[PDB]
Amino acid sequence: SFRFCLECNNMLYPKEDKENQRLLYSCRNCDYTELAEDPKVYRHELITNIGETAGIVDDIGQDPTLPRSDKECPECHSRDCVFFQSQQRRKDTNMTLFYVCLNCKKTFRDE
Amino acid sequence: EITHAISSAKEQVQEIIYKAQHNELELKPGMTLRESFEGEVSRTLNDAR
Ligand SMILES: [Zn+2]
Ligand SMILES: [Zn+2]
Repeated sequence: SFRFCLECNNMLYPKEDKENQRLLYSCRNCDYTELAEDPKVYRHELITNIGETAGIVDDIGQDPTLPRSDKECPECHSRDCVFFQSQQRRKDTNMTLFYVCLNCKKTFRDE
Repeated sequence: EITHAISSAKEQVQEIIYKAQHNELELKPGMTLRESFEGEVSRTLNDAR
């Protein structure tokens, strides 16, 4: 997660303080240079799961098309929950489900 | 007899569906989990008919 400039409001890019060997972050517009917290500089993923539980809203109980199941709510023992499968849309994704209770709005699963 | 056979095949398809949803289906070579699920269901229903 890359930050932005406290002065110029642009984005900070990595750099090296060769006289201290500490990863700074250099503004390509201004001369401001702040200390950073995380020495990680890059990431790449192929086995991702972002979009697993993100497909839920507060008023998802108001959707009248979601099928309703009799699974017990682990939270409040509620015998009425709407359910749906993984909102990730890849080809190899599971068919495992997600379960949303209409009482506490806590999401749960059957595992 | 015909309606019993059709009901038995519907139960078989529902069992395949349960197995796929609880992650218990056996994949096939050169074939995805979803393509395996669809192939097994199509096999069951063709044999039902
Ligand atoms: Zn800057
Ligand atoms: Zn609940």
